[PDB]
Parts: sequence; C-alpha cells; structure tokens
Amino acid sequence: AKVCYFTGRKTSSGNNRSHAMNSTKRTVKPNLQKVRVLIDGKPKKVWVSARALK
Amino acid sequence: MFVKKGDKVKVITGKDKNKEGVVLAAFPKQDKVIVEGVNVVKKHQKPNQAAPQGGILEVEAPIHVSNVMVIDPSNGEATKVAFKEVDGKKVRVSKKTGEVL
Amino acid sequence: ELLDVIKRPVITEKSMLAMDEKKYTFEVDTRANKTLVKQAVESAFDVKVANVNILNVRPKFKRMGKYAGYTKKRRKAIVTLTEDSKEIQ
Amino acid sequence: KVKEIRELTTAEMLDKEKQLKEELFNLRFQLATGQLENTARIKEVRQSIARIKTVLREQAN
RNA sequence: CUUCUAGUGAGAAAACAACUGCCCGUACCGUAAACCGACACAGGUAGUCGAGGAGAGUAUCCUAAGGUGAGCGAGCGAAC
RNA sequence: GUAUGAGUAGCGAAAGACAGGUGAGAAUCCUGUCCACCGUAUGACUAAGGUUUCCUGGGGAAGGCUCGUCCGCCCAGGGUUAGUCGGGACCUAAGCCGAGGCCGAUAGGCGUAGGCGAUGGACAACAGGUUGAUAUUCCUGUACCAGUUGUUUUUGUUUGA
RNA sequence: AGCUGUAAGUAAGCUAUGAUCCAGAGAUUUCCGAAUGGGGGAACCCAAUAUCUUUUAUAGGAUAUUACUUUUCAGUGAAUACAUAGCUGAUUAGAGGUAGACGCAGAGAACUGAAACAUCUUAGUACCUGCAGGAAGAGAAAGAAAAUUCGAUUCCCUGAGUAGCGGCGAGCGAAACGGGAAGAGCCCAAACCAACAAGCUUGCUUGUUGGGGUUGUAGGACUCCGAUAUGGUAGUCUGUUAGUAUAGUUGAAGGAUUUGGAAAAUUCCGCUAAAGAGGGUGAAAGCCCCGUAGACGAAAUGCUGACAACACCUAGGAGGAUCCUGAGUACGGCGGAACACGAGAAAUUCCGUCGGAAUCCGCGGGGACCAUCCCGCAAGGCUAAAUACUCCCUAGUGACCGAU
Repeated sequence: AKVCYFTGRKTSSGNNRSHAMNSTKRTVKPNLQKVRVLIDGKPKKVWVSARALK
Repeated sequence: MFVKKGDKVKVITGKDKNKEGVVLAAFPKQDKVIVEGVNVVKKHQKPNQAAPQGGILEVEAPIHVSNVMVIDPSNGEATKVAFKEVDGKKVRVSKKTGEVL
Repeated sequence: ELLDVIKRPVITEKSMLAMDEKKYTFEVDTRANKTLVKQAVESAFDVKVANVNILNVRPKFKRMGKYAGYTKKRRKAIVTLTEDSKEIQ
Repeated sequence: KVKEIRELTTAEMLDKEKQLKEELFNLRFQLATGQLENTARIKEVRQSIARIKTVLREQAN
C-alpha cells in the first residue's frame, strides 16, 4: 500500500548484488496491515505498519 | 526651437547668405522650417484639378534650423537668443546688448 | 442597447427592388434574434409586423503589399411591412 | 465642454444620454446615403456620451 | 406513444375570430481544370435516376433528352 | 550566378471546315451552317472534401506546356432569406469522460451513479411562377403542428368536472 | 504652438478659454481560456431560480446567484435505540502560469575509457515528477582536538594532487590546523503551582486553560533570604520628520577671405572654458543646433533611513533530602545505500525487517575491541549577513560583428 497512517513508512528502492556485484534495481516495500481502529471514536480502516503495533 | 511661425529671420548658410524673410510654416518633429523667397524649387506639375495645365511652378522647400537666425526687430540684427525670467512667462531675450522680443 | 441592433441600410440594385414591395434591408449587428429586430424597428420607426428575414455572410480576401487579410462578417436584415412607409432614404 | 455636465441632475443626465443616442442613429443612417458634410461630429457625440457616463459614475459611488 | 392507479390539486371542451413561433446550413464544382495524387495528371472517389431498335439483359452495334470536338500546328508520305 | 549538352528531346490518348463579326494585331475569342463523339454515360440530383473559384462590368505585366481581344488569372461592384427541409432546444449503440470509490515512488491507473456520442429510432407542405445570380426559403393558391388573447354553454379537487 | 500613428490624399474639423504631447493617480474592459450552472470539435450551444422590462398575452430582453474538495458551524437525519454514516445550508482556503536561469528531494540510463569486457568509470550527470524562495539548503556542539587548548552556520585562499580508495588496473580524491568576508542567538516538552470540567472512589485520577523552565563548570524543581530593578529587540503596516525613484528648468563664446552647389575646409584677426564627452546641419565645427560642467525643481505615488508612541523579552545569593532532564528511541542481527573509504581489520551516517537498554553512582564520542584519561548531553522547534542566477527596467562601456 501507499503509506502508514501513523508514521511515515513508504516504498523505496535499492540495488541487489549477487556473488559478483552485478547491480540491478529492486523495491523495498514496508510491511503494512489493514486494521480497523478508532479515530475520533469513529472506527476507520487504514494501513498501519507492524512496527507501531505495540 | 527658438523659432515661431511669424518671425523674421536671417539665413546664415547655403546659397542664401544674408537674405532674410518671414517664416511661413513650422515643422518641428523633424526640425524643418520654410521661409519666403529663399528655397525656390521648380515642380513639373502634371495636369491636375488644381492648375488644369501642367506649368513649371516655383515654391519653397524646407531648411534645417541650423541655417536660421532670429531678428531683433527693435534693432535689426541677429541674436544668439537666450532666455530670461521676465514676469510669469519666458519671453525670448536677445543677446548682443540686451533686447526683448 | 435596444437601439444599436440596427447598424445601417443596404442600398443595392437588389435592395432597391424590394423597396417596391415594402421590403427594406439593414445591416444588423451579430448576435441578435429575429424578434429583437422586430422590436427595434417597431420602436424606432412607427411600423409593424410581417416577419423579418435575416442572413449571414462569409469574409473575403485582399492583396495590397504581400498583405493577406480578411474583412468583417455581416448580417443582413430584410424587413416586411403591413401598413406604413419609410420616407427616410 | 465638461463643466456644464456637472450642473444637471441625474434626470437630465439620462435625458441627454438618450438624445445623443438618437442623434448617433441619425448620423449613422445619413452616412450610408451620401450626406453629412461635417463627419467630424461622429466623434463628438460618442465622446460626449462617454463624459456623461463617467461623470455619472463618480457621483454614484 | 396508449393505458391504470398513487396522486397536488375553481371549471375545462368547443365553438369561431384574430395573433406568436428561437439559433446553425443554403452561391459554386462535385467519375472533376474547383476533391485525393507537387501538375489544368491516361490513376482513386460512397448513394439515387439511368430511354429506343433488335435483344434473357444495365452485354454488344447505332441512337432520344443532354453534352462534348480535349489547349501547339502546317507539310512530306525515307530508314528504323 | 552562369555555361555544355541544344535551338535537341518533349508540347500529357479522341475530327473538324467555311462565312461574317470583333479588334493595333486572329487557326486558338463571339456568331452561323454542315459535319462528328458519348449516351448504365463524357447526361440529371446529392454526401463528403475544397473554401468565393458563383454573377455583372473592365484589363492582358506574370500563370495557360504555343497563340490569345479569352479564362477557374488580375481589378471593381454584388449575390447564399425557412414554424414544415438536415442538425440543436428529443432517445439511445460501439466508444469515451467518470461525483463518491478501489489500487499506485511522484506522475497517475481503473470504475459505480450520472452523462456525452449518428452510421440507427421518432416527428407538422404541396404545385406552379419569379431573377444576373437564391427558392418545400421570395410570390400566388390551397394546407398542416403547438401554443396565446376575445365574445361565443359544467362547480364537494371529493372527484359523479 | 501647432495638431487628427504608421503613410502619400482628399473631405471634414480641433487649438492661446492652453490642443496634440510627457509624468502620477483613478473609471470602463466584449468572448475563450484552471473556466467554475450544464454541454463542447476553444474563441460555441443550452439551462434553473428571484428581480425588472416589451406586447392584450404567448413567445423576446437585461440584472444577480447556482461547480469540486477541506475547515468550522447549525439543521436534518437513520440498516439500529441512543447516535454514526448521508443529506442540506452557511463559512475558510486551494486549484492554473513561468525566467529554456539559480535551490531541495523522489525516481534514475547508453554510447564512451579501461585500446576486448562482467566489479569500476561516463554519473547520481541527461530526462520525468513533486515543493518553494528572492534567494534556498545548514545553523546554536552527544563538535573539533590531544597541550597549552577553541566554542553556532555558510563562502574563499592554502593544506594538495598529500593521507587514502581502486580487476591496487583505467581512474576516483578528502578533512582538521592557518590566513580572510560577515557576524547573532532564541523558543518548547517534562518535573511542580493554581481555576474549571469529568470518573465527583467523596483515593485523588483524567482533561483544559493560565503560571513556572530550558542545561554539562551539570541545570531546574524544591527550601531560605534580598530586589521588584537594570538592560533589550529579528514587532507595528502608528505618527513625525530627511533622502531618493518615477515629468523637468537654466545653462558661456565668430566675423571676414579662396575653392565649391553647398563650408564646419584654407588664410587673416578675435573670444570662452568647473562647459574641448558625444550626436546633427548641403564636406571635417571649442564659439549654428541638441547637449555636456555646473545650479534649481514635485500637486501625486513608492521606497529607504532616523525618533517618537505602542507592543513584546530579560533579575541575585545560599542548601542539596526527594523529584524532572525528549522510548519501541539508542543499540544488536540480517539486506541494501551515504561518507574520498568497492566489506575490507571498518569507526561515523541513513533506509526495510526482526530483537530490544540505563536514568546523573547516568549516558555518547576520540576509525575494529578493551582499560585509564579527555571532550560533550542525542531521540523537540525558529533564526538576518557574508554565497548562486537574470525573463525584465534604467544609465553605460568594448585593441566585439558590420548584411554568406
């Protein structure tokens, strides 16, 4: 998904070397989860990372 | 400009030295002014409404202000006109012994 | 502005004919419905009904000095009367 | 000129407005049928209507 | 468009008479010298009508209504 | 910019002749006569497409594969009329745009409701005359569609109006 | 004192009652275009509702309002009671352009060199996209150092083609010290103290206001005394003044002779200069014309100063019993990027995933790691100047071009 509603994790990109550093491109998406949570008392549905779930 | 429409004038240069006259028309915006009997030119007029015939006419042609003095009339000579603060206008004031035009 | 609809009258060999059946020709400024011209004439000349007609025109060219330019648009107005005349031209 | 306009009330203003309108219509027609020795009045009328209108503007706010 | 109900919700039908009806397109060429091909080009262009004699027929030969005589010629009458 | 090739190749299918005009000038323009060519088309009407080439009066510098008094060329003036015909103030097909919305590093992608979209549906005028050019538009005669006013004929908005 | 553009011409006029013209303030500004009532092939078509108009009325005409989203507020509301979607109305702000320049990021190539080519380089460049400002970015030490210390940041000279990195190949390439330009430092969270509200546990917990407090020589709270001053500004669109930018005014001195069509040329004899820079006039002018050196000048509008007034901010000394000093943060493993540093013995800085600290007897750093020593206090914000650029205006200059 796009972002986290609470913090600002977002997708990005970096290379990927393999045993002879042939450089290509990759994607690093942040772990994300859809959960129903309270906002103003109105339960929403939104993306929250699995690192702000403690 | 220092030259108006009706203002007698001496001519300094150009085949009409010392000959005077009366300014007829004033063309600023190109600095040309025409006088009487100084710049006669012959025009091969074609048969027209005016002058049904086609005579060779004789009119005057413009001269550049650098060929024109001004006149004293109080005295009768040429003055490198200067300007004075006479009462609340700027009436031209002659040089060469203080005249007032 | 209900006086600057009509601009001026057309005077042509054709128009002069229609003067012999109470039919007149003016240049009407663009963007004007029929009914507007009805009102304008009735209110400017003490005349009446017999529905108007109307037209449109294209422009043209001209060549002076390597200068190619169009001309204005038009809108004729051919008006018909019932009972009165226009001794105005 | 300009000053005589300032003397009259709004009624006379609109009056003279309509009068100049009619005069302009007549000048227009008499143009197309070979007349009007003095065509330099077609300026004067439009400019006078302009003056009347602006002077009206400044009074009404 | 025709019906039926729910339905806001004076008294509308039809006499006849007399009036009102907005903007945009309308010239011209259009199996062509005016379109598509650089051209006043032996090419291409969808639809309707498309006559007479014989004749199965819009085939073929000559013709009606109708249109055209084509944008370099005058001579001679060899090779090719 | 100018030579050589060189006054060479070419002048882009199809039948013309004479008389008289016109004019500085004529095979090439106008008029007349005979001839000849196409005729399910080289004839009549329309949709595109072109954009004033249409008509009237002048001109001959350039274009016209030659000539040219002539022209689709140059100059000047002037022509295109609608309740009924084709389209808009009606309906929708393929397709497209798509409030919210569902996805996506940004850009954005896709789609509901609603719309836009003739090649289709549905709908009130016919004949003749008139000009140098327009004609179901102008004119004559006979009609049709939907409304508005004026004297001209049935009352509980319940609804037997 | 002439005037109605380029541009001849004719007709019509205007102007000493001060035109035309110049400069500063205003007024009007059709239609498309983010386009915004709806629709669209841009410069077109068709609407709704209220007000007012024309005709007896129907049609016809003009005026004003009516998009989307969010930020605040009411009302209405309901699968489901209470209220939450939703709807309606009002209210706040956005939405496009570019100066083909300069800045900060997200994303990110190939030819080319290595005389081939895979790690490397060309290069974080070209191009795309987002976000701005007249500048941006950085900025008040968990720093630099290593005796003897210095105390925000940026930019320039030198360090230096050095120490380093690198199929140790082609190549990449610093930083501190030193010399200079400009200078500048502030505000919070928390612990505590009060008022209001809620659970009134009526324990005192929650919250909101307002007060108090901002640090390494550890500071603050907290207790106890003094004072209630003394110094400041990076605020106003508030006045008062001075200057300046946008129209201007004034401004010195020559005649004759020979050649010419024409003199500024030539030959005589004069004059002026705080003015001998330049341009023009029938050929080449200190003294003909426009000017230059000087001297003066603003009803209106704008900027920059200054000092007024208002706003805001800031106090000592002594004590150390208890309290506060930024949490899924620092940091570890794993996989990638950033630092001259290509994992290398790899400190320092980020990103994704998992694991997960202490609380002043405490914590971070000094290029793996440990010990002694030394220097600092992260996980909250703001901050002028010295620097880069020029679509545009004003005035200038050039051993720069002179119609291929």
